Amino acid sequence: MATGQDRVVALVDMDCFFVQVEQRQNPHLRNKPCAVVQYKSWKGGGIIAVSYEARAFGVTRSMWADDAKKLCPDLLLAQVRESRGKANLTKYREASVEVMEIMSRFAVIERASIDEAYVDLTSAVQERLQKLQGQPISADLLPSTYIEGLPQGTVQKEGMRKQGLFQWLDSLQIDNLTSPDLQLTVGAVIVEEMRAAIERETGFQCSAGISHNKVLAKLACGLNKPNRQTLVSHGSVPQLFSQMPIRKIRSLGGKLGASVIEILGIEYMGELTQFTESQLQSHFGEKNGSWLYAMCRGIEHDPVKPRQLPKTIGCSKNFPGKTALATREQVQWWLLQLAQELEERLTKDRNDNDRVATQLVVSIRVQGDKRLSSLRRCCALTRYDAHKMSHDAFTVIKNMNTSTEWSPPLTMLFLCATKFSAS
DNA sequence: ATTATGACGCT
DNA sequence: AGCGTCAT
Repeated sequence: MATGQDRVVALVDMDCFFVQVEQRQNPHLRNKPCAVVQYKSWKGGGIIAVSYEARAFGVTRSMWADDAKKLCPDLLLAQVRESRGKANLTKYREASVEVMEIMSRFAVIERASIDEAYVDLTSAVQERLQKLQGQPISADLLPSTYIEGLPQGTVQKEGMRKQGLFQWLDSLQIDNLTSPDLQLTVGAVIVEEMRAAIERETGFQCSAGISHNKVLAKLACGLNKPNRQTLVSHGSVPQLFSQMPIRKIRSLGGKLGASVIEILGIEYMGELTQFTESQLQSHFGEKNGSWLYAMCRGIEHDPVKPRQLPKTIGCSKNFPGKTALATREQVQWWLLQLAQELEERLTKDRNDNDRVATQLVVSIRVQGDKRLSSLRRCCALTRYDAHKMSHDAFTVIKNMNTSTEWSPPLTMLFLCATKFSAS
């Protein structure tokens, strides 16, 4: 008939990663309300990462620092580095590389963002099942693992975890669960080990979710934070989904999700099972329809792509609102600034990863535009030279000036190296 | 004036 | 190729 349980996939998330990096570096920041901020003068600078001690007070991403101090007077703040008049994330990219390299020892890794990796454990699980000469799995192996939906049928939370885990293993040991449930379990054992190795070797804690696909792994990861992991089995999906808002599933958090809500007249992920594949296809098109039909039953095929390195390297800076760029000499200077950071990062890349970028994408925004990008233009990237690239980015945007004066002003500059080639 | 990134889809 | 959506 059908089955969507052949893979074991994990999604790991470095808990408030930027804060961890700063906290490792500055011991005084550890186990305290803490946040990372970039810039300082306009309203204290924007928060981009928040510790759980801080979140408890209601501090969030995309909050001005001055407002964050109101919610949390004892909030400690670390400031992102500033080179060539802009924020620079090199410390965090390098800290991110430390982690990915440890992760690749265990399994195939897909870098999803600077703080998230997807992990395909299917092969590692099979091997591990030989290594265990029929040996049964004890709770001692899963010391930070939650089993979603369990226990079924004590006050402290660790108390609840224990009970859920014991119920699951007792059922596993007596052949009441399924083969895929065994595979997920073994998968979770490997993730504990992977998570223990990350912490020993970097000092960074993190959360993780384990299921049969990427969407479920990412959802599972969020169920129990910080520094805990959660196992979502195929059998838990109907209950989990029955009360799970559509927007919390990955890729339904925007307009597609909003239109699924208002067109079909539903709220929760489970409610999609009522509809036929063709029906969903008729509202949202062929690709989305098919994907929704299977996803709401806990089935997804999107593979874990083997890719530790990013496939584009870019520099970006916004210039709002009166800060907008208005002269030619000024536009050249920021282009030069962005280019110089881009050069340094490209060289480090070539030495590290045996590859060369070949294309330069230049993107722009003008004041009072309906869209986060106004124009996007390409040119050839032949040599790692800031002046060349800056001069060229100027060449492909020169025509957008309507008026030594630049009108209308530029609210955004962006330079991205792409189309990488080995050697 | 919710940054500075980064992935992938549609046409 | 250029633009849009979706993430942190």
